[PDB]
Amino acid sequence: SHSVTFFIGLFTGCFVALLAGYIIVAHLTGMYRQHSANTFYMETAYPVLSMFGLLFLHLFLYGCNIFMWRKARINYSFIFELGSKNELKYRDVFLICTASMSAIAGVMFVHLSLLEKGYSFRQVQVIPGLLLLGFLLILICPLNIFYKSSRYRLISVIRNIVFSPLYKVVMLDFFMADQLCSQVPMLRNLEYIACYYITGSYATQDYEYCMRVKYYRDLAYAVSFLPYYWRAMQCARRWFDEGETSHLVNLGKYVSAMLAAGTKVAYEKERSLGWLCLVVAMSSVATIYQLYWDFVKDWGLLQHNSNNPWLRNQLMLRQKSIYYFSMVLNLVLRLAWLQTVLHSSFEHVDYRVTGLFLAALEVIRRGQWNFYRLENEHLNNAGKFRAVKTVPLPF
Repeated sequence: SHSVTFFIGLFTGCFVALLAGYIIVAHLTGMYRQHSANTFYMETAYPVLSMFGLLFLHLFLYGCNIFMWRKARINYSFIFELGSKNELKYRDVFLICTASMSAIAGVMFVHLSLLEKGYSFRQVQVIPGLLLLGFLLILICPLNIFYKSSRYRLISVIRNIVFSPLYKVVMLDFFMADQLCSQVPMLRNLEYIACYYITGSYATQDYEYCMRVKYYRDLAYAVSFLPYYWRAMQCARRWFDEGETSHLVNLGKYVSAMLAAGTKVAYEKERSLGWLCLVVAMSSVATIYQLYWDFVKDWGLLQHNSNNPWLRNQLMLRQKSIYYFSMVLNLVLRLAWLQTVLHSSFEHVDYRVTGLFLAALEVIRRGQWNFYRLENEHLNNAGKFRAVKTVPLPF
């Protein structure tokens, strides 16, 4: 109502002022760009702010999509089979992303402040891991507190995602399985906060315990490409349930961007020109094989014989130049995707503040992908996830 607009802007300005306070106190206290002797800043506290700054950028873009789907008269509640009974509105989503990230920036500004003065060096290196465990417990908080039946709708989907070929596929565990494919640099910022606090690297402050042995270096990379494995096994399930041959062509899309990741690991052990050809060809095969599926099969555009040139026959936006801007913005932004599915940020140094800017551009590319995907479920039925083409009017 009238008070929700206040608290959205209250936690927005609290988030921004806490970051400008955090950046300035980082700029002048040695820990700006690894100037100080305490080198643990850009490896033990920076993955905690990189994992939460990409998880609440994706949740913010889902709140922007609800605003877009309701103005363009997309019946996204009927398409997602959400129905009724306290719909998550876009003002409710913006309230989550700003109140949570102000709490993360509050504790992370405490942590950057409360170590120069001293204060229990063995115990203060638990407050980054305490912030992640606090939000892990909030997501499984069962009472009635933080949007019950919307947090347990989420874990009911991720249960169907991780156990991928065991469960049937609908358009909610297909939709959320593609949101995980843009969070591949985020899941590498979670296999270090599951190795610094479970293997005793925070007791004597052992710094490079995980990256020193290379049995946790390719295993931090082969387990990084799990969302491309979970989504490829879902296409292997719709080919079992249904009998369309397009699911096998869809299956090859996610395996093509696993072979491109696989050739580079073979290139990093036999560095020469012979593996340099296969790392620029398989990474260019996989790029054109996902740009083909985004424009033709997902968005439903590039129809050869149509009234609108290079688009489909029936359009939903009246300004028909937004489609041409989105077909070029998605083409450019599938190049920051090839620098997250190939090279991580923990293997080479000094490309860490630009390795998060390329990681935050694949989250925005899944922001404009959600709008034209459901638009191709209303003016078409592309996924045949529901069999009647007629969609009723939204409430």
